[PDB]
Formats: sequence, structure tokens, C-alpha cells
Amino acid sequence: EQQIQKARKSNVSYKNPSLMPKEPHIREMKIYIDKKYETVIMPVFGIATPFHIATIKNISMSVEGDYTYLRINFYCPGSALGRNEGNIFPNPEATFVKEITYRASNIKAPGEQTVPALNLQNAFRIIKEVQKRYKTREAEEKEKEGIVKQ
Amino acid sequence: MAETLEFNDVYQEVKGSMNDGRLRLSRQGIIFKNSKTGKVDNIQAGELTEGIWRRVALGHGLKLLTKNGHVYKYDGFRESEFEKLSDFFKTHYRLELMEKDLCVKGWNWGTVKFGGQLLSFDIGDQPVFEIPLSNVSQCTTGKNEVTLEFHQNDDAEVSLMEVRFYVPPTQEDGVDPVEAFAQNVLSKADVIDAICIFRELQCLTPRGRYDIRIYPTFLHLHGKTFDYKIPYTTVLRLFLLPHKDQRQMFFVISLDPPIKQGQTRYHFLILLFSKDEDISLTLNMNEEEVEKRFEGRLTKNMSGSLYEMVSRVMKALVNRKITVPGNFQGHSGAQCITCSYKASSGLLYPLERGFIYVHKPPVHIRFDEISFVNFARGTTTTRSFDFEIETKQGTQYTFSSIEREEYGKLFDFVNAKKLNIK
Repeated sequence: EQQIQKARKSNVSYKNPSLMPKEPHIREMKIYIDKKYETVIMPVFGIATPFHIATIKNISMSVEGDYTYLRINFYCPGSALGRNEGNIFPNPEATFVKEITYRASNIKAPGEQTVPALNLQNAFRIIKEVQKRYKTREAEEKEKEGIVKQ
Repeated sequence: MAETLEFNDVYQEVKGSMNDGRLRLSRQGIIFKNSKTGKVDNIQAGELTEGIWRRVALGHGLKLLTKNGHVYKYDGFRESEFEKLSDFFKTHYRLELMEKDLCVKGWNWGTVKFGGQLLSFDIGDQPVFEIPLSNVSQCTTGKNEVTLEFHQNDDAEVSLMEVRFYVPPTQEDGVDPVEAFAQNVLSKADVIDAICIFRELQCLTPRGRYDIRIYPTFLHLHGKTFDYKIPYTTVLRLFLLPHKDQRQMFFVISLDPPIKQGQTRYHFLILLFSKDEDISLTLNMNEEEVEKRFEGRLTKNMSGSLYEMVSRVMKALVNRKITVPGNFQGHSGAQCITCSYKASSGLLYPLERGFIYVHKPPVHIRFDEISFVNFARGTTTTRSFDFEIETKQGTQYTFSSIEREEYGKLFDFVNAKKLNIK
């Protein structure tokens, strides 16, 4: 007999550069997170590179007294373990950025405002919150798709 | 148009650190002057070949690729300076500054391209990001993975420490694509480290596979997600214990302060090895340097059991002697007793000067810290000897479920050690 099949599409942070944000954090090359668009923009040698929260697999943060390390791991072939296996990448033969680590000094500059590691900590917290919200919404949508209206 | 133009709000990125300076365009060429470094960069009019304009972090940005295969970059411009730059280049340099923003779709996948001392991660036609290979302080490889470790500038508040790329297999290239990527990176970078790197070691607390990098003053426990760094100053004791079945070895490291992970603190680092798991290690040092550092305790190249290698390395590093099982031998011939504790089964080892319970929530109690002991007898008259231990601080540890013969042997052992038996 007949069958049923649905479609899907990957996530996009900004469909065009015109939709890119303009924030002092981005200007100063600080790990920015846009919540309305659910994107994380990170500095890559003067290049504010964005990544959708979906690309990130998880994040970790460590403090080493003198410096603080913030690691960000994305999804890629081999690393798509768990309930994400079905999320087959559109081109598994391409190059996947699997890990990016940033380092911020914990020493407060002479009478300056904030500490560099404070920025990394804030970024970690905001990314965790955005990932929680994104995963919650995705789970809600996935469980609503296919319900018989009563 | 005029034959000369000047700009005072120009910046320059150097190893992740922003630098201000002035810029001037003329028929002679393009001259930039950095302020922090005081350097003067010059690009003759006959060298330019390609001019790209793209919104960078600090405002907009110009990218000039010259005949010499070198690409200069400038930042701090406005959206209106693009017209002036393009008109000047077309009127004097025969070139047209074209716009080419980076990929803003936010995808962690794409293609990689090499060109001079700069790597470019792109997607189709729009680039995603660029990485100057000259700034790489080290390049390591793995299984379908390449890792680049960069240097560090003091002015860079948020410095890019380490990056990793998953390189899938491509048998069509004959050579491993990982090795090919590493060679392409080395051909452009200027690599200058860890003493020895053990890859994938069965850990019980924390759980999972973790690689261990050795450093002169600490050890880096790298995981697939979480990472830790334990200075040798934080280590207290090293314990090497056998398994009950005489087939595995427990390597325990007592930490202080305990490594923290969110809402949990680990007081011991437990590792599990197999006696039939050999290894052959080679240090990242020279013979004389090793002789000066470890005083001959180690050599440039070693081989032997994995647990033996780890024990030797940690001993030569920390100077603390590795505790080993005492003169205790249970009825089953094992060097421990299987007992329960805090709703979890495990192994209790009578060390030479204390007890250590592993591995689930591990515990360690030295003889001097014990106030007294009690051989409580449970319900049955067989295999029901709870070996409770109360310390002088007031903490009482209950190790229940012990065989009768194990209890008889522990009784003789405690009577030999002379402890307060209540």
C-alpha cells in the first residue's frame, strides 16, 4: 500500500551577511552569542566566524589559575553518537571542525573593567542556555509532529 | 580623483591581536604604519593582484593578495570606504576591489584550501574562516583528526588556543589524508612540549577513555569532551594495586585539591590496566636532558607493561614512592577483600600503612587515623562480617558483606597491626 515521507533541512544562522549583528563584543573580538537567531560568533584571527548552536555538540570550561580554557566541540562523522546518529551530514566527506579551544587570562588588567576569563565564563553560560532552549524546542517540535488531534 | 589618499582609523590584526595604525594609498603603492609595533608595511603598485572587501569583526576589512603569493589584511574601515578604494584601484592600480563576505550560514563543515602561510575554511564559494598557518606552534594528528596548537600573545584577551579538524578517509589519495593535511600544514608553518603522551587509558574515576600528556610540572588529562590539568604539587600518593582475579592492575592517584567538575569533586584518579597490555614509549627529550632531569631514572626509549610504564613515569616525576600491597593475602589468594560500601560493591586493600577502598566512591584511611575497629557479625554465621572502621575524627566507615575466611584472616592481620578492636 501507499507510504508516507517527510522532508527536512539543516539550520542556518543568517541567510545573508546583512542579517549579521553589530555588537561591541564582536568588534572587540569577544565570543558573542545571538539568542534571537541562536548563533555563536567566535574570533578567528580578526574574523568573527559564526556557528549555529546546532553545530556545537557540547562545551567545556577549565580554570588553570593563570589561564582559563574554553573548549567547544561540534558534530562530525564519528562524533555523532547517541540519538543524533540519524542526523546524517549532507556530505560526510567534507572537513568538519571538531574542536576549538580559547584561552583567557584570569589576571585583572591594571585597574581595567572586566577580566578576560569572565568573558569566557559568561559565554559558556549563555551558550549552555541557548543550547538548552534550542534542544527543548527541537524536542517539542519533533514530538508534536505525528500526533493525532483529539 | 586625487593621486593620494589617507586613512587614520585603520587597524591591523597580528596573531589574533588587534593593532591600530595609519594607511595611505598613492601611485607609488600602499603604505601602512602600525602603532603598537611601530612597523611600516609597503605594497608597491605593481604587486597587487586581488582585492577583496568583507565585513570583518572590527568594522569592515580589505584583503590584498599580491604577485608574491602573500596576502595583506587591513581592518577598521567603514562601508563607504569600499567605493573610494575600488575607484582608486581601478584608476591607478588597474584593479577593482570586489566584495566577498564570509559564509554567514553558520555551518561547521566545508572545504579546506592551502595558500602560502594561510589556511582557508570555506563552503562552496563563500569562505567560513581563515587560519594563518605561520601562527601554529604545533601540529598533531590522530584517527581522521588533525589538531593545531598556536602560540599566545599577551595583548590578546581571548586567544585561540587549540583547533581540531576531523579529516575523513580518502583512499583515492593513496596516502592517509590526515598525513597529507599534516604535511600541507608543516610546509607552510614554522613549528618549534609534552614529555610523553599515553592515548586512551581506561579510567574508572572519572569514567571513560582519556589520553594523558605529561609535562614537567603537571599532567593534562584530555577527554573527548571534558579536560583537566593536575599539577604534580597536588598529588599526594600513588597506589598500584592488583585485581582480585589477578588479571588487572589499579593505578590510583590521590589528589589535593580534588579536580572539580560542575557539582562533583574527585579525590582520586583511578586507572585500570591489563597485565597483557604492553607498550613502547619514546620521550620527547634527549638522553643528556633526561639524565639531568630524571637523574637516570628514565631513558630516551622504554618498553614494558603499560601499568609498569605509567608507574615508573609517575614515580620519576613526583618522587613519591608508589604504595604497594602489604603482607596481606586473603583466603582466596587475592590481595584484597570484596566488600560493600555506600550501596556499592568494591575491593578493599590493606596497604602497608592504611586501607584503601576502590573504586566506586573510593576511600583511604591510614592506620594512624583509625580510632578503633569493630568486627560486627550480621545475621548469618557465615559470610556476614562487617568490618566497620571509626576514625579519630569521628567518621565511621562501614564495609559490610565479607566472607568468613576473609574475616578470620583480617582478624589476624589487624591483630598483627595492633589496632583498637572494640
